[PDB]
Amino acid sequence: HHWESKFSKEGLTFDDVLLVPAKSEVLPRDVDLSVELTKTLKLNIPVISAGMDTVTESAMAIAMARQGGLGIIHKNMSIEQQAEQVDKVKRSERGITNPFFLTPDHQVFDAEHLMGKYRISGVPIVNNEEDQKLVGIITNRDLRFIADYSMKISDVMTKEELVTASVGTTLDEAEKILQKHKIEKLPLVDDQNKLKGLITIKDIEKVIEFPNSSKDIHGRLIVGAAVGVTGDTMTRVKKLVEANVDVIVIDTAHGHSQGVLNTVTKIRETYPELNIIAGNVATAEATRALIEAGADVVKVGIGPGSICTTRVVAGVGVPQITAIYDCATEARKHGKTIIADGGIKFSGDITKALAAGGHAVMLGSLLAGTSESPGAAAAPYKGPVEETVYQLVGGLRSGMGYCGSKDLRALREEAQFIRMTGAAA
Amino acid sequence: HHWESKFSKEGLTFDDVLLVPAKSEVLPRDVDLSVELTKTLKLNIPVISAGMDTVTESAMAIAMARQGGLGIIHKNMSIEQQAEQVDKVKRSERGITNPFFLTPDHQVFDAEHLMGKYRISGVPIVNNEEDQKLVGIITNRDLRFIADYSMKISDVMTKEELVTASVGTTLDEAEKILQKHKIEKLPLVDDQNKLKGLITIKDIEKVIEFPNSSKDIHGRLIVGAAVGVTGDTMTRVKKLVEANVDVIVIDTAHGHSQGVLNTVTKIRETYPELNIIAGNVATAEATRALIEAGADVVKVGIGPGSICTTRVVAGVGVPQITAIYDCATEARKHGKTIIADGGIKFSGDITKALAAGGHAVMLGSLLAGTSESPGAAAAPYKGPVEETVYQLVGGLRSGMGYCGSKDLRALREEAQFIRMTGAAA
Amino acid sequence: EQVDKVKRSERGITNPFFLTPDHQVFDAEHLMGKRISGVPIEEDLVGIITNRDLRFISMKISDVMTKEELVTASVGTTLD
Ligand SMILES: Nc1ncnc2c1ncn2[C@@H]1O[C@H](COP(=O)(O)OP(=O)(O)OP(=O)(O)OP(=O)(O)OC[C@H]2O[C@@H](n3cnc4c(N)ncnc43)[C@H](O)[C@@H]2O)[C@@H](O)[C@H]1O
Ligand SMILES: Nc1ncnc2c1ncn2[C@@H]1O[C@H](COP(=O)(O)OP(=O)(O)OP(=O)(O)OP(=O)(O)OC[C@H]2O[C@@H](n3cnc4c(N)ncnc43)[C@H](O)[C@@H]2O)[C@@H](O)[C@H]1O
Ligand SMILES: Nc1ncnc2c1ncn2[C@@H]1O[C@H](COP(=O)(O)OP(=O)(O)OP(=O)(O)OP(=O)(O)OC[C@H]2O[C@@H](n3cnc4c(N)ncnc43)[C@H](O)[C@@H]2O)[C@@H](O)[C@H]1O
Ligand SMILES: [Mg+2]
Ligand SMILES: [Mg+2]
Ligand SMILES: [Mg+2]
Repeated sequence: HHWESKFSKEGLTFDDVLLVPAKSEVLPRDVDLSVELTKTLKLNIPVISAGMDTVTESAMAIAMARQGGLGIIHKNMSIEQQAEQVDKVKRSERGITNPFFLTPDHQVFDAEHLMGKYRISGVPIVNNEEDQKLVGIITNRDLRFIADYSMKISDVMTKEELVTASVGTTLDEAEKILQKHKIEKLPLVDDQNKLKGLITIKDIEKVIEFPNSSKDIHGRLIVGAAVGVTGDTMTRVKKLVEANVDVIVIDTAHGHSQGVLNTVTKIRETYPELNIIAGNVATAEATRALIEAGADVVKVGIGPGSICTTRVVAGVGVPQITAIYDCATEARKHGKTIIADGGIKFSGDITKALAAGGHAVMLGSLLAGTSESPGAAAAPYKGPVEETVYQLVGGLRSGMGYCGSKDLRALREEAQFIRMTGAAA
Repeated sequence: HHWESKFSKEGLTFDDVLLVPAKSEVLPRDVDLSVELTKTLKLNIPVISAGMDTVTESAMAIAMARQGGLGIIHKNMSIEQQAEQVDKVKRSERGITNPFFLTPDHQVFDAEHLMGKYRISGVPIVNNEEDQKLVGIITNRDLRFIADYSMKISDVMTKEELVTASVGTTLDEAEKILQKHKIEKLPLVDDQNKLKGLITIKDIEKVIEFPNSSKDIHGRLIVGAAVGVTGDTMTRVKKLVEANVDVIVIDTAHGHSQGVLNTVTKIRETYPELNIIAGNVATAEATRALIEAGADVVKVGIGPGSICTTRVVAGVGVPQITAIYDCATEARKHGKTIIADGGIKFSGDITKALAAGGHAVMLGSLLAGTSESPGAAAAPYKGPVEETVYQLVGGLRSGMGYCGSKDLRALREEAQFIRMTGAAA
Repeated sequence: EQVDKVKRSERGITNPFFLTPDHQVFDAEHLMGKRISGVPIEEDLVGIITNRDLRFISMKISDVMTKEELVTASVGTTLD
């Protein structure tokens, strides 16, 4: 009876529904925004930057993970390029154990070279290349007090009221030492005053602004990489796994194809522990096919947005709220999660997408023209990506406060919608 | 079964419905617009100016009460400031028992001082500071007939055809005396011609234009004040009660919180007779929680307006017609009333809000740029607030005429709506 | 006064701006913004507060300034 059911289905989009306020005991700032996409992949904010070549490369993926989200390195480059991008994010936060140093024998020019080359403002000076023993430190404010000179750095450096800290001192204590002594550098020494590391004001400042950073169990920022369905994707996945990628995104325009299902299964059987995100699907039947094939997370998004290309060109699409809810309903029965990829235009759409069933939202166009987005080339400049993400999570926190949702699980399971007519807009 | 009811609710806004005409026996001018918010708080028009810092201070609250409505002094100032604003409205209409006078000893300059200082056009002249006995009156039209002079006011004042009235004469008789004798001042004297008061043309003119003024039982204009949920709100309420505030508005963005419920209850238990307006809520469950907590009037408004911030930022909102009706349905079961706060844009929306269940509508943006609105600073000038309120109540009167509603109770209980599709707009 | 202010300039300041340990850093920043970078710390010297001191501070109170390490010169000290 397929001829009769041809027009029996109804579809709700973001603009069709509003979230109903309920009794609340939680302020927006006390809301838990963490989400467990799988046992090995956990975010602190449910935001993922899309695997698009105008959205996510290493700079975006690092920024996203610093804020608690996740970045998916796009697949529109060769396999070597993509393994290097994943590796660049995994090695970003190295904690500097190897500090760049110098000796009183060198000239002041030597010090400017180091500062100007690496955008560094301080050089710790050790007694010899071998018994690295801290004798002094030289900095730009020191250079300001000298007319260009090659005098020995020893008569130029700071030596009398030299301030160090031991290896293992906390970042808080490091901050207070910098704040009291009115200095911005804090070399780390051992028992015998061997130079062992360096802590700077801006290392502490970046911990203050990114305390929810999402990291693997070894303290490295999480990152994902995009995979299609081609001949060399098994080689692409292999190099990405060798770069310690945290999750592979089998990314296709129509994931409910047998060629996609086979690609999911043979990656799963090759790497049983790997995290697999597979999309794009928009029905429960397709969600069940991807999970049965071996996918951990199902990405939802066929034709979202009122007048996107999929709808105008092919006539195909599923209103995103209905897509999220139907796919989430199927994914619950298997204990799997859902990523909502598509037409989020305001922060309120994030609250709607997550209520409805989505465990995380994927964003691209909203982050496409940001500072950490690839290239300096036709997208308007939207500033640092953390400005956009801050307001997006700010709205989500506000919505969960209205809904009395202390965590995302309560928003997904319990939040109620009210259907609108659209009449005033 | 919260997962299945996630999208079971429907919501109507103002643009979804029109009021159906019924058999009418009442003209718009004969419609009774009074409303009883509680036993101690009664309005002559169901219009309240919002407790917003761009809408209602003492000037707005006085104007609103003069027309039969109510003004809610906003909470964005300190406690002392807010008690002074409430007191300023309570002392506005003092009835002048203490008239500013002078004696024939003084110079004509003395009289100009008084007139220019207080925007006064007349000074009654008494024989001595003690036996205040009326001898004369001096006015600007008198000053016009003199080149600047310091001559004794006695050779300048009006004495031969001096017109007085007794204490206790009506305002009508005062008017006719002014109209016959072609004068604009009427001093009030006692049996022995002691100066006891003064009646002017513009005192009578303001009674003609504001005969529906809403007042407490002691003849003072009613006023309300806004309270949040902070540490010092109990001190704020106390000073406001000490300023003879008529109603406290516990004003929050999400009133269905336990911190709000507790604030309502401990104010109620502290002041058993005080009038409490608590909002903002948009469901019957929240209306029941506020009433049970001890609120007299429930303010309804979460996300009204098509593209307001609550909807765009948080994704939260309830279409206002549905919100009003569901909250009014609950409030009836407890014998309490409802204030409709939100997206009124035309006078016809007032008629819709009140039919549906609202006992009064709260307006802010429509009154934000009026003359009595705070500040001379980004809002377009909309003129005297009485121009806006006149057309708003004019539309409501027209709608009740179409509905055959002789009073607001008949509009609330009996008026029928017809649901529209929106198709032509 | 305007003429005298020009004639006395390029001398390399007998009447500098001053504060006391009772004031708050908010007083200093505004005195700075109105383009000086240092404010020596009543009627009858205890410290010095500068712009870089403000980086490690949060208007607080001005008594947490540069108070112990004070380098001062005599009146008559040459530019050299
Ligand atoms: N060797 C290295 N290897 C690897 N990464 C490195 C590195 N050196 C720097 N980095 C990295 O580069 C960045 C550090 O520079 P930034 O953190 O970016 O620079 P800044 O502190 O903002 O510079 P500023 O110009 O304000 O400081 P100032 O000269 O006044 O300087 C501070 C003032 O305090 C004084 N001072 C500093 N330390 C002192 C000490 N121990 N004792 C006494 N005085 C000290 C100075 O003389 C000066 O007056 C970080 O990313 C850091 O990890
Ligand atoms: N002492 C006081 N204490 C407190 N509040 C006070 C006050 N005096 C005034 N106010 C207040 O200030 C306002 C009164 O002034 P407004 O009411 O605002 O002024 P106006 O009458 O419009 O002034 P106009 O300029 O037209 O009048 P004219 O000089 O022609 O004047 C009327 C004309 O009639 C004549 N006239 C008036 N009274 C007369 C009398 N009893 N006998 C004979 N001639 C009289 C005059 O000579 C003149 O020609 C009200 O708010 C009032 O309550
Ligand atoms: N009170 C006043 N009255 C009248 N005219 C005034 C005035 N103050 C300034 N002016 C005028 O303002 C003009 C502008 O010159 P400045 O404002 O001096 O500008 P600058 O030399 O470029 O200073 P900068 O801004 O680099 O200082 P920073 O805090 O980085 O670096 C300063 C560093 O010095 C240190 N420091 C200063 N005194 C110290 C002390 N006694 N002991 C220890 N450290 C001290 C601070 O800790 C800080 O690290 C002057 O020419 C002068 O005419
Ligand atoms: Mg510096
Ligand atoms: Mg006149
Ligand atoms: Mg500087």
